[PDB]
Amino acid sequence: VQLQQSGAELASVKISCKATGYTFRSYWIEWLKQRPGHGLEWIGEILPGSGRTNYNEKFKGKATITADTSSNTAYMQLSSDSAVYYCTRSRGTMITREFTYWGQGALVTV
Amino acid sequence: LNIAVLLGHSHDVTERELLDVNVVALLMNRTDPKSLITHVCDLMSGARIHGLVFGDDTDQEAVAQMLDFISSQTFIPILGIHGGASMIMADKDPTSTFFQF
Amino acid sequence: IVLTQSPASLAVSATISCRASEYYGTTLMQWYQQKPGQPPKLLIYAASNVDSGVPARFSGSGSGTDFSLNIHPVEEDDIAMYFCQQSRKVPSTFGGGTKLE
Repeated sequence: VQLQQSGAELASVKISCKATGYTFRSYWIEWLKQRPGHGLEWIGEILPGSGRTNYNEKFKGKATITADTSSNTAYMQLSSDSAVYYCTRSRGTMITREFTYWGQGALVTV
Repeated sequence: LNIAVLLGHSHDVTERELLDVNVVALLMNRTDPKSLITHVCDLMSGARIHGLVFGDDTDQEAVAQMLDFISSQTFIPILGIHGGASMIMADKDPTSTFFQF
Repeated sequence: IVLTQSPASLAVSATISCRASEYYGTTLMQWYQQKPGQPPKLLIYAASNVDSGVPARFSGSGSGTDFSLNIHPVEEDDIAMYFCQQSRKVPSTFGGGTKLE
């Protein structure tokens, strides 16, 4: 399992996260913010199989996450913040809810 | 999958004998509706449990009614195993997903 | 849930602490090791069980809202930041970071 993402940015933006190592319709996808100076944060998760979406209260109303079952890509849209972004996937054994597979990272700046 | 097994019993049934499967084992004594609602809402925040297996030692049949109602309002299947909760009711509803024995 | 750990920086030639603000006999705390420029790696889960494929020099213990982490013997590997994560309530939150030298 390997992950790939979009390029750097410099309004609104969109970042892609493509899966090419498993069945993309089975596992959730989570988004993380890692603005320098602190550890990390948590935004939301999405299940491509059914489309159920949950969002964090702090980031509610500002980040919209969508997925495409055909191209196996993940889209997260921030509207109207300069931080490094990651898209990740759990191992699948559940309960632990840890993060094992990591993306490359897209650096947005204003 | 994530299944919760809750038993409301007076008979001494302990708990240790009880791709992604997890099981929850608990023992309960009280049977008041507020306790049921509180326990259901607490466990519903516990790692997305889809399965609920319930039994009762008392002989009150309103427990099954409340279980069916909460299952309908949460879209989660529930079973009846023993006691008033396992008593066969009159007419289930397609909106509900509660099933008995 | 809000986490806080001290010291922010550690000087050794060691131990770590993470105090919280349990799930039916199960502790929910995980420790991550993150070298500079690399994704995090899970180290300990359930606050007592180590991860397979990791050196045995790592061991941990804790309960309630006070948990701690210690390492022995000291080697070049433990030279990164560390944090603690909770999962009793959604959303999860992490620590504040802890260097080593």
